[PDB]
Amino acid sequence: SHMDTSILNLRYESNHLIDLSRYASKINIGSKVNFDPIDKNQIQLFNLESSKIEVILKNAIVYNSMYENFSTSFWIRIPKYFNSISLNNEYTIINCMENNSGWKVSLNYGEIIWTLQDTQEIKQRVVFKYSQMINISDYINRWIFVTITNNRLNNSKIYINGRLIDQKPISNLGNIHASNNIMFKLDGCRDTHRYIWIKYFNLFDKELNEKEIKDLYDNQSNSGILKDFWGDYLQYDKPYYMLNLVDPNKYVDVNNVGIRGYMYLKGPRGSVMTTNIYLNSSLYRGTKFIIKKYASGNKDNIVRNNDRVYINVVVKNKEYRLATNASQAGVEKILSALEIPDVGNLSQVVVMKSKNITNKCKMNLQDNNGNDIGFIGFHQFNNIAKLVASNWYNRQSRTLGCSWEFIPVDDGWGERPLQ
Repeated sequence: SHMDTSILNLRYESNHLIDLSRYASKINIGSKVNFDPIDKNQIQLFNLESSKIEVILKNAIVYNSMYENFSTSFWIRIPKYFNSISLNNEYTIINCMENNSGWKVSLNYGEIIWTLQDTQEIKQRVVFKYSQMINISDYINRWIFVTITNNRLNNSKIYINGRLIDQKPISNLGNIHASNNIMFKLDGCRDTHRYIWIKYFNLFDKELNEKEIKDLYDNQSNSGILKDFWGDYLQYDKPYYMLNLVDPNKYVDVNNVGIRGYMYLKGPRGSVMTTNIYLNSSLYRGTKFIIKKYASGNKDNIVRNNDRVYINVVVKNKEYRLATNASQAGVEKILSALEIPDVGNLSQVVVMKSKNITNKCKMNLQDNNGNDIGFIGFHQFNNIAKLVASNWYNRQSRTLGCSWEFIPVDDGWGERPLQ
């Protein structure tokens, strides 16, 4: 059983951002809106008057009620707040308020906020708060799924990545008369360099339930394409820093290249900070990995689930090949960084797998017959957490050391590489 209650379903199709709902509400795109070159559903809004999108709702669907239930969902990527200018500065990003009644999404330092206000200025807020004083954040500068539901008899709820975060009572609000238009735009933000990314805005004419929200979250994640740490499509030929999810305070290094050497995790990462604003683990540490095309016949640059690839490791501005001799005794096969011309018959083919919580990747090493050597993780040998391929992993959650994320340099993180 399924029920459609769509009032606005904003999507890039053909060659245009349009409303796919039967209403086909009219859209105006300002001249300073950016779109991602590969996924044109990703919309970037700057702190500029012309970086905006306005939706004019059909009259039959404007919200003007005491009892009508409604929900919204959208994905958002919010760059790290860098300066004290952001500290006590709530700014609207999605506005459907007219004359101090309606609804809006706003942001503040470490916050996503939903506000409802009735025509007698009775107001309620539901708030998601996330810290910037944290080693590794699930939320800072990463694609987040937002869902907000409204039941006029009881509660408004905000969900993040399909999980309930905050619920507050709204049964005391009366007539909420929202705007005829929805304005996507940074409104009242003092940080001149602030922006957001947004995608897949929806409005629904019901209170969505927990199952509907989960299904919506799973579907829109696009599990067929692997993601980087930030939640963008993972790509071939792109240098990435590595994060192991069970040892997040460690980074990948190599001692020596060639079959006598090995790679290993070491830490701590050390810190990036601006006093009273953020304090996080440094992300741009260790040897970079580059994903290389092997078996995929697709001619775009995206790494798909189950793609069979090679992995290059960058040491001193030179590319080596991640590889192992699977014959070595023990289920754990230690990985080395080989000269590319000299890899010979060593195992190097990696099956890339997306795992669906944040943006998880697995890497299943295979020999040249296509037989499994195993998922790449790590193993303690003496004092040293060496990288290995091990079928022990394949034969077993966030317990295991075989989950990884790939971190490219991104403007919304602000860290400067050490070199």
